Amino acid sequence: SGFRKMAFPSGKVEGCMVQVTCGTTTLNGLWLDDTVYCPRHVICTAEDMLNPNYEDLLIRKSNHSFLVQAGNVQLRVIGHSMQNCLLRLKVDTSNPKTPKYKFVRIQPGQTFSVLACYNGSPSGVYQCAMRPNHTIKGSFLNGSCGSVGFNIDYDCVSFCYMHHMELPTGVHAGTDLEGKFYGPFVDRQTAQAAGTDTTITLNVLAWLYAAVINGDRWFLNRFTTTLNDFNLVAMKYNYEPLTQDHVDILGPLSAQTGIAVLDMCAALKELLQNGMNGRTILGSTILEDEFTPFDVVRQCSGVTFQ
Amino acid sequence: SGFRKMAFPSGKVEGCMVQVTCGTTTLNGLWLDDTVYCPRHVICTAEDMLNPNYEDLLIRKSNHSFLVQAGNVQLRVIGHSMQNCLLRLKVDTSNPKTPKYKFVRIQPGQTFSVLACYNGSPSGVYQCAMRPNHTIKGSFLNGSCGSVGFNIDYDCVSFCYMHHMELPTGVHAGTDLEGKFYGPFVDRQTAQAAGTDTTITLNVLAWLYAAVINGDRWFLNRFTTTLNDFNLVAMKYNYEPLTQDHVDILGPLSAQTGIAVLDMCAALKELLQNGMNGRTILGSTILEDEFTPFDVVRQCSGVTFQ
Ligand SMILES: CNC(=O)c1cc(Br)cc([N+](=O)[O-])c1N[C@@H]1CCCC[C@@H]1NC(=O)c1cncc2ccccc12
Ligand SMILES: CNC(=O)c1cc(Br)cc([N+](=O)[O-])c1N[C@@H]1CCCC[C@@H]1NC(=O)c1cncc2ccccc12
Repeated sequence: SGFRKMAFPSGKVEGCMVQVTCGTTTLNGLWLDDTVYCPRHVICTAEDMLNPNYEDLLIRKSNHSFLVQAGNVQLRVIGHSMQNCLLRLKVDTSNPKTPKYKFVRIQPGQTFSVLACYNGSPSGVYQCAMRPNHTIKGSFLNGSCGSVGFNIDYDCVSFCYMHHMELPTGVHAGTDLEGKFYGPFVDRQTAQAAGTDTTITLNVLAWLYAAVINGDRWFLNRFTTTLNDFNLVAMKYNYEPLTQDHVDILGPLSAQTGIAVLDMCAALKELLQNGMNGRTILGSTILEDEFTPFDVVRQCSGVTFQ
Repeated sequence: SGFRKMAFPSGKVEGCMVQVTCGTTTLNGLWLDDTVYCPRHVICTAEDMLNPNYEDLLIRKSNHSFLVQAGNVQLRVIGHSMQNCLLRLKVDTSNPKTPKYKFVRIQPGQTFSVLACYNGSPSGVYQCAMRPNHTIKGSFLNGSCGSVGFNIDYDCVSFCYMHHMELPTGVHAGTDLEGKFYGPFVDRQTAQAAGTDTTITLNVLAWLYAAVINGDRWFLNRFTTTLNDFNLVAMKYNYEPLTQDHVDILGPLSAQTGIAVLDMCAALKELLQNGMNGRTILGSTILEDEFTPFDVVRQCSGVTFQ
C-alpha cells in the first residue's frame, strides 16, 4: 500500500553527467558515447544573452574553447556543432557507462524524473509533470542548466528534457534532447512568461482510480455523465476537456476497479462542485494531477483492495 | 526557485541490491563488501510467521540453503549469522561497486531516501520521514522487503532503514542496518498496530523558513510567543512540543531570513488557529512536516528572495 511521487532510479543517468566550461560559464552536460550535449547558452556572456546570435557566437569558438570534466578526468573536445538550442561536443573518449537510451519528445501532462546536477555532480532526484503551458514546477538554482529529465523502461533510458532557464514565476523551461524547446520559449533574456495553466484532467482521473485500487471509495456516487456535460463543468473549474482518447486510455484502470470511466467523471464533477468536505484522498486534501495512468499502473497493486 | 520532495541520487545504492532466496521466499538484500544483509524472515514459511523462533529456524539451515543473485551472477554463500532481526550472509565475492558507507540509526522526524526494489531490481526512489510513531508512509508491495533507506553526504552513503513489513493502516515498519526495529514492532504475524502519530513541529517551522527564503511572507504577523504559550497551542492541534534544542537548531535559517524563531512560532500558532484562508505555501494548502531543517538548507538558495 501507499502512494508516493516516485522517481526512476537515477544510477544509469548519473554515469553520464559531466561538467562543461566555456570561458567563465560552467554548466552540466550529458555524455553519451563520444558526444556531450549541453545548452548552447554556455557560449554566451551576460551581455550576449540580451540579444544573442548563436551562429555568430559559435563561429568564433574553437574545439579548445570548451573544457569537459567527467569526474576527475578531462575529456578533449575534437568537434563541435549546434543542433537547435543544444551544443553537441565530440570528445576523444566513449563513455564506458553509456546505457541503452533513446531521445523522446514527451507530450503535455506526461511525467518524468529529474536529476538535478551542479558542476557535473548529481545533487537530487524528483518527479515532474510537463504542464499544459509547457513548463515544469522543478527545484533549480543557478548552475542547474544541463540537468536532464528521463524515464526508464526496463534497461533503456528515454531522455526527454534538458534544463535551460527559470521564468519569472519560478517555473522552469527547457528542451528535448534534439534541442527543441518545449513551449514558445527562447534562449535569450526577454520579457517572456509562462502562459496560463490548467489542470490535467486525465491525471486526476487516474489518481482517483489509484485511490479506489488502494481501498478508498468514499468519493464515488450513483450518477453518470456524458462527455459534453462533464466538459461544461471542466471549463468552469479550469480543467482540460475530457476527450474520447482519454476515456479509452483509462480502460485498464476502469477494468481493474469495475468503475466505468464516465461514472468516475461523475464522481470528479461532484468533487469539483461540492469540494472534499475536509476529507483526504491518498493522503491529499486536493486533487492531484501529476500522476499519469502509466504512473498509477506502475506503482499500484494489480489487485484492487475491494 | 521551486521546492520539491527531493531524494538523493540512488546510483551508489543500486549497485548493492541483490536477490536472496530461501526455499520458496525471495526478497531483496544489501551487498556490501563480502556480506549480504536481508530480513531474517526470509527463512520463515507462512506458518512459521505466526510464532517463529528464529534461533531454532536458522540452526536447521546450511550455507547452501541460501541463493544470492546479483544481476545475472550467482554468489556462493560461505557463512551466515543472525544480527537482531537481520540475516548476514557471507559470500565468496566482494562487491566491486561497494561505496563508502556507514550504518546510522536515525531519529524520529528525520528524513531519508527510499530505493524500492523487487527481486533484487531497483524499481523507484522517493523521500520519506520517520514518523514520531516510528513508521514511514512509504509505497511498498509484496516483494519489497529488504529495500533500504539512505542518506548521502558527499560520497558516503549512510544506510538507515531496511524494510520488513506493512501494518494494517498501510504504513511501513523496519529496522536499522544492525537489525534493530524502529519502534516497538516485531517480525512475527501479530495484531500489532502503529501508535497514534503527531505532527513534526520542527519540520513545519523549517518549511515555513523555506517559504520565506523563496520569497513568501504572507503568513507572518507582528506577534511573538514564549515556548510555553506555543506548546499549549501545540498540544491542542497534535503538534510535537517545541523545545529549546529545536529553537537552537533553527538558528541558521532564522539568521538567513531575519525572522526570530519565536516570531515564526507566533506565525505558526496563528496559522493553526485561523487556518490558511484558502492560500498556499510553497504550493501546498496544508502545513508540510516532512522537510527537516537540513533538507531546507540542502535545497534552498543561500540568499533570501527579499
Ligand atoms: C533566472 N533567470 C533565468 O534563468 C533565465 C530567464 C530568461 Br527570460 C532567459 C534565460 N535564458 O535565455 O537562458 C534564463 N537563463 C539564465 C540566463 C543564462 C543561462 C542560464 C540562466 N539561468 C539559470 O542559471 C537558472 C536556471 N534555473 C534556475 C535558476 C534559479 C536561480 C538562478 C538561476 C537559475
Ligand atoms: C501485509 N502484511 C505484512 O507485511 C506483515 C504484517 C505483520 Br503484523 C508482520 C509481518 N512480518 O512479521 O513480517 C508482515 N510482513 C509480511 C510477513 C512475511 C514477511 C513479509 C510480509 N510483508 C510483505 O511482503 C509486504 C511488505 N510491504 C508492503 C506489502 C504490501 C502488500 C503485501 C505485502 C507487503
